[PDB]
Amino acid sequence: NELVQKFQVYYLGNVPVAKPVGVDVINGALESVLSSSSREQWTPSHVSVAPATLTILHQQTEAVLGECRVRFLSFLAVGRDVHTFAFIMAAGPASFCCHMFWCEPNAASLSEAVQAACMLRYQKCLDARSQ
Amino acid sequence: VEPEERHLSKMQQNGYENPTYKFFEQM
Repeated sequence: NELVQKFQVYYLGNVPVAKPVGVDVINGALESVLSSSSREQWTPSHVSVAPATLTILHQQTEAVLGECRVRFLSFLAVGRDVHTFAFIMAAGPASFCCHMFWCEPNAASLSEAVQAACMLRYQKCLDARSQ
Repeated sequence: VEPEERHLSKMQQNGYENPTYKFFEQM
């Protein structure tokens, strides 16, 4: 199944965004969601990074909060505040959705794991299509 | 400056555009 062990983070939720890429887009989404929530409202959760999908699950009860195919993840970033992580999905052909997280001590290891999954997936796809 | 630290600043200033997305996008 997974590539690494799940990440214990807070799921801040998801919001629609106008564009598939940009740190300005993800930081606008982060500011909006942080302004309309408090730390107690935050959903403790973990992110499972598998080869083809990212799955977000409720803290240790492990219900499914979201699932995302790497091929439809258009962009990811760490926010200006180093605890925040976001990725943008193409929910459909012209429809974008931004998923956001609070990470302790920071978002370094989640973002690395997600970036690595993207880079690995791209090579596996190029290689599949060249055979 | 550390490896985690340098990759973080890059993650913050530029983020990362998934090439897997663009691969299937240009098809």
